[PDB]
Amino acid sequence: GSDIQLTQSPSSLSASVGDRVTITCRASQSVDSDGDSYMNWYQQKPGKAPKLLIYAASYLESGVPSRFSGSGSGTDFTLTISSLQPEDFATYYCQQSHEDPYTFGQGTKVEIKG
Amino acid sequence: GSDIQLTQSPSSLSASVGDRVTITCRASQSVDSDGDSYMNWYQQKPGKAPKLLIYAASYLESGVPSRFSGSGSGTDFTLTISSLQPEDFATYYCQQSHEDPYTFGQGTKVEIKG
Amino acid sequence: VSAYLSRPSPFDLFIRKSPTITCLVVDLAPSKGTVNLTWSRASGKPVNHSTRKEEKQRNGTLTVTSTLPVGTRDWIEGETYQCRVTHPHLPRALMRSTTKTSGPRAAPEVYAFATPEWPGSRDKRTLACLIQNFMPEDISVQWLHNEVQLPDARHSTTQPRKTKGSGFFVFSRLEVTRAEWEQKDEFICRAVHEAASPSQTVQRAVSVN
Amino acid sequence: VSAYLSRPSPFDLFIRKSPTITCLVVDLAPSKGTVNLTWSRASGKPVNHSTRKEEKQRNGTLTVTSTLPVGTRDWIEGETYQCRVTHPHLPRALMRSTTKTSGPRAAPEVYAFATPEWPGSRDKRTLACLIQNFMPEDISVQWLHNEVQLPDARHSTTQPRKTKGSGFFVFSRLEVTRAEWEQKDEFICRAVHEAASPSQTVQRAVSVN
Amino acid sequence: SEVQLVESGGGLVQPDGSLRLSCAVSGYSITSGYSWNWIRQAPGKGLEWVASVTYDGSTNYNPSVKGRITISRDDSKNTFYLQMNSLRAEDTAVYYCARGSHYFGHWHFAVWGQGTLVTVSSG
Amino acid sequence: EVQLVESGGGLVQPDGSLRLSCAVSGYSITSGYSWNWIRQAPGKGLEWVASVTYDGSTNYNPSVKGRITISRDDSKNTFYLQMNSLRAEDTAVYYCARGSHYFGHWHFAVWGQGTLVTVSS
Ligand SMILES: *[C@@H]1O[C@H](CO)[C@@H](O[C@@H]2O[C@H](CO)[C@@H](O[C@@H]3O[C@H](CO[C@H]4O[C@H](CO)[C@@H](O)[C@H](O)[C@@H]4O)[C@@H](O)[C@H](O[C@H]4O[C@H](CO)[C@@H](O)[C@H](O)[C@@H]4O)[C@@H]3O)[C@H](O)[C@H]2NC(C)=O)[C@H](O)[C@H]1NC(C)=O
Ligand SMILES: *[C@@H]1O[C@H](CO)[C@@H](O[C@@H]2O[C@H](CO)[C@@H](O[C@@H]3O[C@H](CO)[C@@H](O)[C@H](O[C@H]4O[C@H](CO)[C@@H](O)[C@H](O)[C@@H]4O)[C@@H]3O)[C@H](O)[C@H]2NC(C)=O)[C@H](O)[C@H]1NC(C)=O
Ligand code: NA
Repeated sequence: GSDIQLTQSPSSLSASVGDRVTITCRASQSVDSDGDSYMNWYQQKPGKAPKLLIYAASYLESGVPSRFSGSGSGTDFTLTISSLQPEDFATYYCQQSHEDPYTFGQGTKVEIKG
Repeated sequence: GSDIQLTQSPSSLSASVGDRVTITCRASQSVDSDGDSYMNWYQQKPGKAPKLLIYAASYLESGVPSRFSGSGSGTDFTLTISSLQPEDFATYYCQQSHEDPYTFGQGTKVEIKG
Repeated sequence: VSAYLSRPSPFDLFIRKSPTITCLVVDLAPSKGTVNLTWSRASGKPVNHSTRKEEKQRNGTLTVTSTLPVGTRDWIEGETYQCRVTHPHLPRALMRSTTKTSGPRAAPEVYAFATPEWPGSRDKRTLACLIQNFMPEDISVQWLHNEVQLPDARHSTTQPRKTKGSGFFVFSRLEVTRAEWEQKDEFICRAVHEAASPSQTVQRAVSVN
Repeated sequence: VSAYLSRPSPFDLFIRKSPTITCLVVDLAPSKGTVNLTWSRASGKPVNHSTRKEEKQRNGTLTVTSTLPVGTRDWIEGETYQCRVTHPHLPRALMRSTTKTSGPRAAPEVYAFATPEWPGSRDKRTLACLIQNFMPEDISVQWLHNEVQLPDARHSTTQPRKTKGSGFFVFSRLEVTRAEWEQKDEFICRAVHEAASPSQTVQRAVSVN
Repeated sequence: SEVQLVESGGGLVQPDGSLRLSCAVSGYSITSGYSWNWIRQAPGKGLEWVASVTYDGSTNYNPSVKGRITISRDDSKNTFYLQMNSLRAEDTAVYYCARGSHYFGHWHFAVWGQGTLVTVSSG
Repeated sequence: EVQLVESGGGLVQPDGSLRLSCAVSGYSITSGYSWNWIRQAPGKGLEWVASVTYDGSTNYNPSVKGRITISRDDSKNTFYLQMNSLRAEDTAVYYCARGSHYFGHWHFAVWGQGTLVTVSS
C-alpha cells in the first residue's frame, strides 16, 4: 500500500552456458522522470552481498561485463544476459529509485541445467 | 522521327536576385541505364557558348557553384537554382546522352524582372 | 544526434589548477524547442554553475556545449561527472559519464630538436618535440621562451597514437623567428601529464645553434 | 553506406611506377543480392581489370573494395577516374571520382633526428623525421637501412596537416634496435612527393652516435 | 583506494528488545559521501530498504519502520550505526550496509558489505 | 587547359559546300575524348550534328546524314565539319565541343566560341 511494487518474471529459470536469458521486472507505477527510467538491477550469489549491474534502466556499472544489458521504460523492464557464463548463475533483483521508499523485486533465480 | 524529344518548362521565366528557380525537363523516353540517368544541364549566357553545369542528372561539373543542383530519374528531371545570382540570367538547356542521336531541350530563358 | 563529454586537460588540472570538462552536443538538424544540459556527480555533491554556448553551423546543424568547472582535488580522488541531454524531439534522454582514466600510469619522455638552416627560408626555423611512452593518453603541451609561455596557437600537436610497446606518443611543432633566437636562443618544450612527479611536469630545452 | 576513392600513393606513382586507386564501400545493412562495382575514365579510354575483394565485419557490416591499376602518364597528365557502385537495395547508384590534386607545387624539406639514450632503454632508440612545407598533401614516406627498405609497419606517419604558411607537414617515428644500428649506424628518411626534384625523392640520413 | 564496508553486532536477539549494528567504512570518508544506507533481507522475502543518511546528515527512513528505527553516525570512527527497538519477527533478516551513488537526484547502491545476521527469538 | 577555336563560317549560297575547322590547342585529339559539332539556328535550340572519337570512330545525326562529313587532321590537331548541299535549315552558329566520357555516355564539357554560317536566299 502506497509503495511502488515490483514483480519479476519468471520466478525462476534454468539454462546452460552460452544461453541468452531474459528477466522481466514490472512496476506497479511508472518510474520514468526527466527522460530516464530509475530501475536498477542487482546480482547476488548465495551467501554473498548483492552487486550492482545496471542503474537507471540501461547503463552499465563500471567494470561490469558487456553481456549484461538492461532495457525497458515506463512500467516494463528487461535485464538481458546475452551469453550466460558460469559465474552468472545467481538470483537477480530489480529496484526502483524513483520514489521513497525504494523497493526491490521478489527475485529471479538463474540455475544451471544439471 | 524516333529521337528522344525533350520538353522543358517553363519555357521563359522572370525572376529577381535571390529568388529560387525550378526548371523542368520531361523526356519522351526513359534515359535511365545501370542506375544512372543520362540527362545533362547547360547554361548559355547571351551571345556566348554553352557551359556544362550538371551531368548524369545530379553530378555537379567541376568548378560549378553548388547552388545548381540536379534531380530526377526516368522521364522527369529538374534543375534547381537555390539562390539566383545576377550572373545567372541566361538560357538553360537539358540534353540526354542515353541513346543516339543526342538531343537537347528547347531552353528555358531566365530573364530578370524589369 | 551525438553527445560527447571530455576530461580536463592536464594543464587546466595541474597547472592552472582550475580544470573544466565540456559536454558537447551535436544534434544535426535541430527541431523546434530547446535542448537541456544537466550535470550530476557520483557523490551527490553539488555541481558548480556551468557556462553554455550554442553556435549555428553552415551545414545546417546546431552545436551546443556546456562546460562544468570541477575541483582539482575532486577529480584526482576519482569523482564521476555525468552529463544528461534532453531534447523534446528525442524520446529518451542522452547520457555521457566521465571520470579519471584508470589504468597503468607512466610519465612521458620528452625530446626536443631544431631544424638546421634550409636554403631560402633562413629567417624561419622549426622546432620539433617528441613526447612518448606515457599513459594515459591525457597530455597537454606548451612551448616556453624567455620564461613566458607562448600563445597556444603558435604550435601544433598530433593526436596521441600508440607505440610498439605500451605508451602513447605525440609530436609537437613550433615555427620560431630569427628575432626570437637572437633575443634568447633557448626554447622549452613542456609536457603536463598526470604521471610525471611531482607537479606533473616534464620538459626539455633546445637551442638553435 | 559510404564510398571512398583514393589517389595512388606517390610511392606507387614514382617509385614503383605502378600506381593504383582503390574504391571502398562500407555497407550499412549488408547481405542483399550482390553489389556491382564498375569503372570509367573521362577521356573515354579503356580501364584495366580491377581486383574485387570483400571482407565481413564484426560490427555487422560488409566491406567491398576494387583496385584499379592506372597509368602514370595518364594520372600526371590529369585523367579523371570514376567508380560507380550499384546495390539492389539502393534506389540509385553511388559514384565517386578521383584526379590529380590541383594547386601550386612545392618540394618537401626533410629533417631526420635520433633520440639520446634513455636509462632503462639502452638497446632501444627512437628515430624521428619531420617533412614539411610541401604541397600538395599527397606524400609517401619510407625508412631505409642497409639500402633495403624497412617494413612499413615498423614506423608511423601522421596525416598531413597545414603549416602556418602554405605547406603541409608530417612526422614519422621509427623505433630501431641496438642490433640494427650496430650492424650499420645509418638510417634514411626518404620522402616521395611529386614536386620533389629530381626523381620525386628527397631524403636525409641520421645516425645514432 | 577501494571502499570497504564491514558490518558488526549481528547476533541472537530478544523480542521487543533493541538492536544496534555498526558499519566500519574504510577507504572513503562518510563525511565526503554519498548516501549511506541500511537494507535488510528477511528470510523468504525480497530486499527491504530500511534507512539512509547522506553526507550532510540528511536522514530518510522507510515508512514501514519509521518510529522504531534510528540511523546515526560517528565521524570520529568513520562508522555509522543502525538502531531498532521494539523488535518482532519480521526483523529477522540479514542486514546490509551499502553506499549509494547519485544520478540526478536518484540513488543506486553500488558498494555493499558482507552483511550480518540478526535473528529474533520467540516471545 | 584545352581550347577550341572555330573558323570558316560565313555567307554561302544554298546547295554549295563550306568547310568549317576547329583548331584544338592544349590537348591532342588522338588521346581524346570525343570531338563534336553542335549547331543552333538563330533564336532556336541546340542540335547535335557529328562526333569523332580519339581512335577515329565517327557518329552522325540522322537529320544530316549523307550530306555532312566530319574528319580530322592529326598533323594539324584540327578536326573539320564538311558541309555539302547547304540547305536553309543549316543557317546556324556551329560550336565544336570536347565530350567527356561517363560509362558509355558523353557530356560536352569544353566548348568553342562558335562560328556563324549563313545560307543565302
Ligand atoms: C564497423 O567496422 C568497419 C571496419 O572496421 C568500419 O568501416 C570503416 O568505416 C570508416 C567510416 O565510414 C571508414 O573511414 C574512412 O576510411 C577511408 C579509407 O581510406 C583509408 O584507406 C586508404 C587505402 O589506400 C588510404 O589511402 C587512406 O589514407 C585511409 O587510410 C578514408 O579515406 C576516409 O577518410 C576520408 O573521409 C573522412 C570522412 O569520413 C574524413 O574525415 C577524412 O579526412 C578523409 O577525407 C575515412 O576515414 C573506414 O575506411 C572503414 N574501414 C573498413 C575496413 O571498412 C565501420 O566504420 C565500423 N563502424 C560502423 C559500421 O558503425
Ligand atoms: C557540420 O559542421 C559541424 C561543425 O564543424 C560538425 O560538427 C562536428 O561533428 C563531429 C562529428 O560528430 C564532431 O567530432 C567529434 O568531436 C569531439 C569533440 O571532442 C571528439 O571528442 C570526437 O572524437 C571522439 O569520438 C570519435 C568518434 O566520432 C573518435 O574517433 C575519437 O577517437 C574520439 O573518441 C569527434 O571527433 C565534432 O566535435 C563536431 N564539431 C563541432 C564544432 O560541432 C559536423 O560533423 C558537420 N557535419 C555534419 C553535421 O554532417
Ligand atoms: Na536515498
